[PDB]
Amino acid sequence: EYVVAKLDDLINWARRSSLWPMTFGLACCAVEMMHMAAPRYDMDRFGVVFRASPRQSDVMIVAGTLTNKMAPALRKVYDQMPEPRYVVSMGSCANGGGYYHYSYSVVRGCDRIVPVDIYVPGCPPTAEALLYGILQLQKKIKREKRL
Amino acid sequence: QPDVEWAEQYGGAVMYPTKETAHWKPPPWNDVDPPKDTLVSNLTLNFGPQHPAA
Ligand SMILES: NC(=O)c1ccc[n+]([C@@H]2O[C@H](COP(=O)([O-])OP(=O)(O)OC[C@H]3O[C@@H](n4cnc5c(N)ncnc54)[C@H](OP(=O)(O)O)[C@@H]3O)[C@@H](O)[C@H]2O)c1
Ligand code: SF4
Repeated sequence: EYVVAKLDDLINWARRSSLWPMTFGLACCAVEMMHMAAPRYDMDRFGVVFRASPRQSDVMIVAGTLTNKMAPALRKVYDQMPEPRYVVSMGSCANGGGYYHYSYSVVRGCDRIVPVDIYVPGCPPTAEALLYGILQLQKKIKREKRL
Repeated sequence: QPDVEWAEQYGGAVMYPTKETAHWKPPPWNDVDPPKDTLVSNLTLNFGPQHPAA
């Protein structure tokens, strides 16, 4: 009744505590994604530990432009993730092409390939604005399993 | 006198010939031809696409 309701929040507290990102070296957004590891604006053991390998991680951050050559590649990586998974599409390329969009190769918005939970709009995604991409992620995890 | 026709019977094969099996070939004079053929042993890798840390 009360113990059951608090135990579900305790499991959700583990995702609120720590989430491991994926080092998607996809574009210029990946350089600012490296700035999350940079000391001045840090999530290093604040709630983020870089390790790579899609099998171990909990959150994958799509960091830039995706093309038709990359659409089969990213899709199965998301499938290689453990079932409690979150996708953060960071940048205008990740939201529907920086420019592009009306281009031949670029797939529009990532959502055509892989579903996204948290959007970051910033081209040069400022590390200040990037910090929401992990903090809002933890805030969005509220309730899991009622019955 | 003995000729080449009698010498061909004593050639490298099976001495007495016949038998159920005659798949064996005379040995090469200075060991076998290189079995350079078969098995490329080329290992293919998909190292790139996304996140190789490199
Ligand atoms: N075996 C078969 O494949 C077969 C054969 C012949 C006919 N059919 C028909 O085809 C349909 C197949 O559907 P399905 O069985 O694949 O659906 P399902 O997997 O049972 O999914 C139904 C979803 O609706 C929610 N839901 C249903 N009743 C609920 C309730 N009383 N309270 C709260 N949430 C509820 C569930 O959410 P939660 O999980 O969060 O509760 C669940 O995610 C059936 O309706 C059946 O009539 C199926
Ligand atoms: S959104 Fe801007 S910074 Fe990010 S990959 Fe596209 S062009 Fe580069």
